[PDB]
Amino acid sequence: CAKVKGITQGPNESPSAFLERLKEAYRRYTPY
Repeated sequence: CAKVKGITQGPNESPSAFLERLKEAYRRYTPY
């Protein structure tokens, strides 16, 4: 299905916007 991929990766950013709040915290206490 072409027109219904909204948003695919993350599923409406549902893991990604929580995992980005975790990655700015983990980069405050680990320098890459």
